[PDB]
Amino acid sequence: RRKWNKTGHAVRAIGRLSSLENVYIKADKQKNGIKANFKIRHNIEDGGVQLAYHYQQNTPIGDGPVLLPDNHYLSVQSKLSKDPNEKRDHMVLLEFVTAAGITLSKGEELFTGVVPILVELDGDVNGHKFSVSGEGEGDATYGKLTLKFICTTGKLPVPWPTLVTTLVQCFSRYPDHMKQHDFFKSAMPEGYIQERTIFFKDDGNYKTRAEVKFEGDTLVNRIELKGIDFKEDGNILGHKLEYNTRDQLTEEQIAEFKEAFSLFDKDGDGTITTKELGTVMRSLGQNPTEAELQDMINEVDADGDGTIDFPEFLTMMARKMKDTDSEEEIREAFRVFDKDGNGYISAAELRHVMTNLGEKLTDEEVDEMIREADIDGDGQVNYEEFVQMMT
Ligand SMILES: [Ca+2]
Ligand SMILES: [Ca+2]
Ligand SMILES: [Ca+2]
Ligand SMILES: [Ca+2]
Repeated sequence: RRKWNKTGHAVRAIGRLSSLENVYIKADKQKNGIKANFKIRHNIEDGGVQLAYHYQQNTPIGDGPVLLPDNHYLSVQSKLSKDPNEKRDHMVLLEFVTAAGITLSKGEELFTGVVPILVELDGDVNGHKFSVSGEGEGDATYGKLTLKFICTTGKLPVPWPTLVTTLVQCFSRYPDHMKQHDFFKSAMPEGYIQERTIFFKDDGNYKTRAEVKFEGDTLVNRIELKGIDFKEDGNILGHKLEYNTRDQLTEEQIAEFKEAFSLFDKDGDGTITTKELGTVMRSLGQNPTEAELQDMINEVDADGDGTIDFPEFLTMMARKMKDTDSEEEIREAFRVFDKDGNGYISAAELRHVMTNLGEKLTDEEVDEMIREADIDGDGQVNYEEFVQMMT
């Protein structure tokens, strides 16, 4: 009955494969560097997302030859926590970062063991000034960082999660077949300039400039930050963003993802191919190209084999649940059922979905599905009811 989940999760899975959530890197030959772009989703404490669109560029500080990558991405897992004995405004951060996106150097040497890190930031957002110091270490063998940041000026005037991207991609793990694409370590020890502009949707933007390089045996990130046009009661200056990661692999949740996974893996081999992804998408009335199938897959394909295997699927859904979708995204999902776009999923509409999905349900079982979802009782599922169902 609560079999909204399987179908909900499959639609949600296609949504993930359809989005662009990683950190995309491209060569910037004119600068002998790289450029990057990506999106960050910040949960709003009471529901919703604050999106932050990043544009990035990096040039080497030295003249030594450096590595210019083919296009690829980094994939980041962050967990933010608090130190229970710390009385200052602070953030504990634990991060894992792995390169992927390409299918199957001398500075790299400096990163084979544990390397100490110092971070220093001065900022100014809407005239509100502040500093942050951070210290910890980096273990590139595993793409790992552990760091503790302190707001050295008192209360931080923006939420800590908005600073995470600004506060050392040289610590990411490149897999063996991609080592030639690691611009970040190749620029070391003398390092690189990293610049960004970061747009918070419906709000202000940050401009950052940082110098990242070895000082002694320590990897140091020194940063200036300027934010303008922030709304005094927006999510940023109003402090309306969640701090807590919310990282809850709830095991009955894993079992829910397995169920969705099986809708796609119809031969039961524990991997999803383009054939299989295509089949599910046509059933739902899309018509992706062979190339789009390869790109969708490549977006979550950690090993580069061209397929989404089961662990890669759990990792992707994990992230899809930790982050909040935008209205546009929840609407697009809704439309997968709302075939005529009137605002209402009718009994007939849900039938057409479930039937085309190969799901063997009766006009009686379909009726039960509506009832489970139909709060207001009109015999249909409207937008809000859909949202409640999907939570
Ligand atoms: Ca399969
Ligand atoms: Ca794979
Ligand atoms: Ca409809
Ligand atoms: Ca209703």
